[PDB]
Amino acid sequence: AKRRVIVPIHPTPNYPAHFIKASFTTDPLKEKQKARFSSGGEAMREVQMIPKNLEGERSRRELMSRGDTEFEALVEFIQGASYDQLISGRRFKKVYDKLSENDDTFVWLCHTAMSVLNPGDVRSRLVYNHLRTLAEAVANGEMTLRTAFRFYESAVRSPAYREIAKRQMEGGAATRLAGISAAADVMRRMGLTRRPMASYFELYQRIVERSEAMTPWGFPPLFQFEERLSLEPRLKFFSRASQQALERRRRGHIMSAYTTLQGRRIFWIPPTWNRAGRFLGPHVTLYPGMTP
Amino acid sequence: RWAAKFYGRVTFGPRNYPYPSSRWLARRFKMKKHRIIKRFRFRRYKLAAVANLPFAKMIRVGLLPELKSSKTKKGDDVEADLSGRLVSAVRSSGGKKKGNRGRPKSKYQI
Amino acid sequence: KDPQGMQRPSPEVYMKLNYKNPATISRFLTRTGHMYPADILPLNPEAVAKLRV
Amino acid sequence: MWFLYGCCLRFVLFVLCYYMSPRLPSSGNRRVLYAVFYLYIFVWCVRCFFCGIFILSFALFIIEGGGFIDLPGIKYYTR
Amino acid sequence: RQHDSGVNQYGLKPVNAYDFINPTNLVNFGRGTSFDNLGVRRAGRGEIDSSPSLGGSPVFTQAKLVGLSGEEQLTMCQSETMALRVCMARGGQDTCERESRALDACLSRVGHLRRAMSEACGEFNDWFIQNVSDNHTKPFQHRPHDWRHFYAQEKLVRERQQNGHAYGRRPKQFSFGARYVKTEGYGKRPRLPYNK
Amino acid sequence: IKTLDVREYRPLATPIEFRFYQRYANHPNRQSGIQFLTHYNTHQRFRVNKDYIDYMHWGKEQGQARLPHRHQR
Amino acid sequence: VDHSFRDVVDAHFVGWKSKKIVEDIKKRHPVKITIKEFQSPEAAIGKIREMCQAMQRYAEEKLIYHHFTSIVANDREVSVSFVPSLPSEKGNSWKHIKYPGEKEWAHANKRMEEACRKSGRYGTYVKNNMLKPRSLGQTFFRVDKYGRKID
RNA sequence: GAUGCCAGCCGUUGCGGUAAUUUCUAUGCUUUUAAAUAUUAUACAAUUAUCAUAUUAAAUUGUUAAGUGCUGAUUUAACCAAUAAAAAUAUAAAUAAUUUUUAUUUGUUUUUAAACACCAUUAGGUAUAUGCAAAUAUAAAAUUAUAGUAAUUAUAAAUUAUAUUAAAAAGGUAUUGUUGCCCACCAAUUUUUAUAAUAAAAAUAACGUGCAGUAAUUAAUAUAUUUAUAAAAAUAUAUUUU
Repeated sequence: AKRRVIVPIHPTPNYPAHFIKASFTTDPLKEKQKARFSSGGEAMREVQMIPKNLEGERSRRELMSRGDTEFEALVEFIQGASYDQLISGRRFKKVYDKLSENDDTFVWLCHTAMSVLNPGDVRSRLVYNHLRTLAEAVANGEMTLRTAFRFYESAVRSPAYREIAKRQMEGGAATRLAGISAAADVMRRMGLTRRPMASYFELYQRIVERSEAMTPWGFPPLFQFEERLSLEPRLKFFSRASQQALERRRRGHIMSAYTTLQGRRIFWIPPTWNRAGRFLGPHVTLYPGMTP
Repeated sequence: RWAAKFYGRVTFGPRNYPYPSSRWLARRFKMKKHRIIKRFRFRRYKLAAVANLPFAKMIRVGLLPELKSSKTKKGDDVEADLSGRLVSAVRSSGGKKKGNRGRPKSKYQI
Repeated sequence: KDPQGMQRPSPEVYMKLNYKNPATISRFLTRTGHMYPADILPLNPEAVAKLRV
Repeated sequence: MWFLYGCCLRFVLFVLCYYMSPRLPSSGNRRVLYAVFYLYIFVWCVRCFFCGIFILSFALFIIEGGGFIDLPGIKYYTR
Repeated sequence: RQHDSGVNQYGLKPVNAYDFINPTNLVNFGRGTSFDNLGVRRAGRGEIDSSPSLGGSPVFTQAKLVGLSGEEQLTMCQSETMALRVCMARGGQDTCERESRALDACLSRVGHLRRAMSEACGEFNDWFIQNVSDNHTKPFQHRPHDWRHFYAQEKLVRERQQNGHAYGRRPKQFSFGARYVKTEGYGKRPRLPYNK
Repeated sequence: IKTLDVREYRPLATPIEFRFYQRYANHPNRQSGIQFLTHYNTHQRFRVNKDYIDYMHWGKEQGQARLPHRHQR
Repeated sequence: VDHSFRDVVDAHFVGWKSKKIVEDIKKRHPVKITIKEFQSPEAAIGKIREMCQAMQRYAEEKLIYHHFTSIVANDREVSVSFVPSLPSEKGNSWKHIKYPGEKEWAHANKRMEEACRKSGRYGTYVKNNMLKPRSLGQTFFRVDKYGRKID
């Protein structure tokens, strides 16, 4: 076969075991495959969503001196408008997630208000406490959205429930104002938000936006909350991207896939002459225009 | 029928295999059956069984010296009256008769 | 409301569905005499029987 | 264990020592001893294996059966 | 939590033994897989593996419903043309003398109208994906062999009539002239199977 | 037949039906399943010579075309 | 109606192939053999000849009347052509199965040698010293896993 | 330390290709210490289980249909003979439980002087439920194998680029995967035997005809008539493991 032999690279002072084992493989049935990635100091925490395991005084110092994280994220996003920095989608996305942190509780309470025909008297402290304790444990991750909604629609309300209902409701589906007032009260009693009006605003606007859909108040129980297989976030039900619903539009060059770097592209991983055929850099401009 | 429909457990997959038999095993056993049918059709296999014989103990007409195909082998010993019946009937199946219920008439019948 | 067409035709149409009644026959057959298939014109089974015969 | 005929070890008689090739992926030239023995007045032939060693010519062989080896069809081995 | 629970930082999350023995399935579902679309064998719009499925079978006639590219009539400029048998039979290709103003007047509404109908069908897919599509997780029904058990029923019945013996046996094909040339004494109209 | 596997075959998705055959049925005319809670003279709803179930049309009112109608339960 | 085949051939193929093509001769149909993939003009002509000696050996028993026309042997081809007698008038006039003879055999052989030296190409395909493994089963001598004694 | 697909280990997947923790030896080492190895007895299901051990079932016959002008390029991809126009009707209605175990019974049917169709080929036969003929619809104990042969085989969703949407839906017997696998006849071999041209089956790794299966080059699978260098095909049925 003219068989190829690769002597295994052994660890050295210079070339450590980790690199010599992942940057190199002695079995050449993987050669020239592609570039893998992994995350280190802060990329790992950013992706893995591992919350800091708290402590007493020290974690509480780091945690108390936090201040308005949503704002400080915004500060860090805009500061990319200064001279020495560029506005970065990574900053915008840290802002976007620091603002969309309470997605779970919001999508839930919206489902509760608007998908639960006849939810007792939610303003009555009984069902209000069911609501508070469930949404409280929907945030804080102790409960899932699906199981918590079942706990809500299953909690104990009033004996002879259908019989009390068929006296108050023709088709069974009551007025939703008590419900949404209860949910806004929920998220403003539980400090789900640092800036209070935000709770109500999302609670209100997500509902308003859904009010436009066909079957705007039915949800297929599978996709409705979390499960194995879900919908893309543009297609989630009470989500923030559902209004960001759009798409892209492409006119490719005759040579468009080749030039994948030539444009004014931001490079995280800069090219070097070993992969770079004739590319010059994202700053060069062969065809300049005169201007003061 | 005296024939064996399945020459082999064609249906063998895991229980609940929602079909009689996978196409693989069906092809395997159709190869076994093509071998059996070509063996029979090419050694000109002929069997027979007549009334008031023990119908389970078949007659090997192709193992008769009047219809033998081999030369070094000896086919079978059969009473003379029954032999004159059978082999005359084998000759009789050499043609199908217009004016009766027709029959599938093969070359390998003769 | 009645999918497989148990309520089509109207009771009069039966009594007028006989053999001497091509007039009320031909109001359930295609322009060529074909029956409209059961997925398409869902007829009552008695109607279909009286109509074929 | 058909030819062991039930006893734990069966004695037989050398005839030929022919070489058979094992079943793939394995590779070798395995020593198949075509033996015989009379038992229950019929006399029988026993195609066997040889894992033992031989110093003196002895058509006394103690065939005890074993597992499967890379050879297809040899259930008997030597003691 | 902060992420969806049907994926792990390595792919889809394995639930049962199938996932754990064949973990290709968790990270590969067609030539259009993307780490956001993982496992979800509907992926984006326009890419490959994107079609919504209505109860198993997948959907590819989404415009052919609205009437874009299916049964294009639109009639707005069509009635105009069919009207102008003068400027239909002239050099059919001018702002001819008078009527090609009206032709473009109709088509100016055609354009806006079909943009509205197309956005309708776009929202239709983005709705039917929410509240109807199984995402190909349920078995097909567009073939006559997902109704194996509906043909078993009307085989079992015809058996029961055939004395519980000739299950699946059918009536042998007779002829063109079977009931009217065959002779006296042999059943001209094919009996059921269990008569023979 | 050739008595040994010619194929390095290893298909990995074992249907729950192929394993737990004591519970699901993949034969046609056995999908009706075990219905002890009918009235019929059997528990094996596919052996009841009585009411062969139309499969495409029923079920609008009773769940599936298996289960008995809500006027016979 | 041509019938070609490769060089290395068992008497199995010779018998039933000559039988196939000569039955074709019995069917009025045109007849031509050729090897195109031959290791040498000698193997090519030998295969032609074993085929023809099966052909005519069958033809005499089966009572067929067909006459040979040409043998077009070249660098890249060793062919025979045959032509049958369609009606029995032609047959009875010429109750003849006509195949070429030893002279034409050797002469076409020499012609092909002269052309294959004009070309310097002696075989359109080559048998390889690459031996595939072979297991000898019953054997009174050690053998390599390819079929050669262990010495 | 030798051995190098060999010799050998082999409960076992498998190992042994010049660095074998899978051989031999040496040496240590290892153990929970009546030693090691060989042959046997050692506790189906019952709620759902596809090929040949049925039985409470309504059914059987209905005499309808289509035909003479004229001058000739239809049919199919390509041929080939040589008139071609044609076959619809009937409901209630037969009670269930008890020993028919040969009884009956599960798609070959009479006739062109009446045709389609199919097959062979210009020169015909066949042209469709009166004998005969159990047979899928599961009573179950691992594959093969005539119930003696090897140690299993079958299997399903992962993975595989183009079928005119305002770019969108597709398979694998392969498991880096079509330059992939398998398949049969075609040679020696072996081993058991119910020795039909040349017997049957089990294992295997030559040569050769091919390319028969993987939706695969006229879709495949079961049953059957015919056909034959072999994988198979024409035909007639069903059926989608298409």
